[PDB]
Amino acid sequence: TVGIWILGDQLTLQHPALSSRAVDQSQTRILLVESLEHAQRRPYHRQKLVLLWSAMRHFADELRSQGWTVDYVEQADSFQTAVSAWCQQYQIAELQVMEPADRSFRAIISSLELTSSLHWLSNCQFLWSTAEFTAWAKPYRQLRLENFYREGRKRWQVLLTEDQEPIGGQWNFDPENRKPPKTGLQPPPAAHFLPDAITQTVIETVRSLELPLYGKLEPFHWPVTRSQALEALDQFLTVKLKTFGPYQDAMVSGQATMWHSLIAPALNLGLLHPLEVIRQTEQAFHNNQAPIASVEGFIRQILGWREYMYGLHHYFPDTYGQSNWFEHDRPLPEFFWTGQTDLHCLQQCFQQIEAIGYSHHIQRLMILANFALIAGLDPWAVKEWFQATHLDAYDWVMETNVLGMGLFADGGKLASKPYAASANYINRMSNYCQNCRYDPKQRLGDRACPFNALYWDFLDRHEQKLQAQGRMGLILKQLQKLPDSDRAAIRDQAAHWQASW
Ligand SMILES: *N1=C2C(=O)[N]C(=O)N=C2N([C][C]([O])[C]([O])[C]([O])[C]OP([O])(=O)OP([O])(=O)O[C][C]2O[C](N3[C]=NC4=C3N=[C]N=C4[N])[C]([O])[C]2[O])C2=[C]C([C])=C([C])[C]=C21
Ligand SMILES: O=c1nc2n(C[C@@H](O)[C@H](O)[C@@H](O)CO)c3cc(O)ccc3cc-2c(=O)[nH]1
Ligand code: SF4
Repeated sequence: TVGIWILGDQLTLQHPALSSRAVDQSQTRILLVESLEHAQRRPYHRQKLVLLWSAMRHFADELRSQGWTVDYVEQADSFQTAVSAWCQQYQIAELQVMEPADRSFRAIISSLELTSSLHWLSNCQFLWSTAEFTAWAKPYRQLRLENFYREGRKRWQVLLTEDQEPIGGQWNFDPENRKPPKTGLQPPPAAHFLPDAITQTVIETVRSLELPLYGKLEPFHWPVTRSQALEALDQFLTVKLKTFGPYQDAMVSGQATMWHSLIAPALNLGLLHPLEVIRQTEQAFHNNQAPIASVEGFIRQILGWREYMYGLHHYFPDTYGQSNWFEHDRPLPEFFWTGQTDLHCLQQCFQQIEAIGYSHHIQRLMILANFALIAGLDPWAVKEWFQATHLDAYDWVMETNVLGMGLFADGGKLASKPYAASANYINRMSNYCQNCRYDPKQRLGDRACPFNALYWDFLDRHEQKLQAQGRMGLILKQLQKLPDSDRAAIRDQAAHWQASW
């Protein structure tokens, strides 16, 4: 008998084993396993475990409804235990497994001691294959997102005219997609879904776990099935896509979701495929649902950024997780876990992450990662915290986004420059500072925004290495205007916030 073991982020009906064994349906058995040892590796958001395990159970029933014999092992101790016993029990001869998106997971699988032999199949959940990405990247020492993205537009024939020119007269509309927030404008609402019976049962199961976990269990409103995921997507496309562009980087107090799609957790489980998402987004444009700038804007986040991160996770060395270019080693402040800070920008983020396991991109980069970079925090710790707390989190996307984009911990392999910034950025692109007890225009004293002393001490401390990269000339000239007495005072100020967190 052939076995297929399907993993919790591979919930796709186009799993390759399901396409090849489709003639051999009566001689195949499908396994899915929930592993408590796996969940114990991080203090996971309660909604992450709810989401993943409810999506798994729903997917298993979907597969049965199509004729497949599916054995589901609930709340197992270990993959070793569950998988070995199932293999033994059903005399499985060949265990087909799709290459995990998270490369560290491969070691787990291939270390299992099993009566079956292992037959690896290629991951075909993303647009670019690992081999294709590697071939594209190999010729260059320095990679660039923009070029990769254009190559994507061509290979998948995305938003092109009949003569192969980019629709709207240019490849990239991002310059237009950085307006600050407009006073009084109310975002449209997030898609919400009431848990069904399966989901409810998992909520109860998570509720009673003894593992240390994070954040609120309820209300859980996330899509857990393909059909809900498609609904979420369709609603984003018909309501929000029309203004995704303008306020892409905007942050507003009290507004957790804004004009974002919130499909990443569903995409990252396999319930949606990146191409389908892109094709629907184009169709939306050809149905007059949104301007091209927002249309292209959205697509670039999947065709570009998302593909890029998956590719780099497998292209980079497997030691990339230890990148620490700045030699930062400070522990996270407890406020990352409790949310108890009076830095309003941070508090707002932590509040929504606690409540729904989600912050939007510009929060992740310009509030959270930015803070972690200028505060000198251990990159591994930050990365782990993001991985525990966000419902779209996996190694492939979090190693790259945190260590590459947010923290420049790889020294600029992924990004052009550090995204570090003082309160000038946050006050301009948000309304958070208005409701804050700190002043974004002060640098010293008890009422100064701590971002200011930290950013300027950050520059001072790494002045030499930043100088040698040579993309921060203008910013470093600013540092260079500060006398040694002024930078001493900034350092004392930074030292004070660090001790007071
Ligand atoms: N950590 C994560 C993570 O765990 N999972 C994840 O999918 N993405 C992370 N990012 C990148 C983005 O911040 C994140 O995808 C968005 O916040 C997800 O929310 P939403 O509302 O689904 O996103 P959207 O509508 O604005 O965008 C549409 C889709 O585009 C993809 N996308 C966009 N930008 C991306 C990306 N995928 C990978 N990488 C990047 N940079 C999504 O699939 C989305 O559905 C992340 C970024 C940063 C800066 C940190 C520090 C940590 C994480
Ligand atoms: O097959 C499973 N996959 C689970 N996954 C996802 C797997 O696909 C695996 O973590 C990936 O590393 C493989 O790409 C989880 C991911 C999390 O972030 C948190 C908890 C889980 C739990 C499971 C699980 O119980 N079973
Ligand atoms: S003042 Fe500083 S801490 Fe307070 S909100 Fe603005 S940036 Fe965030």
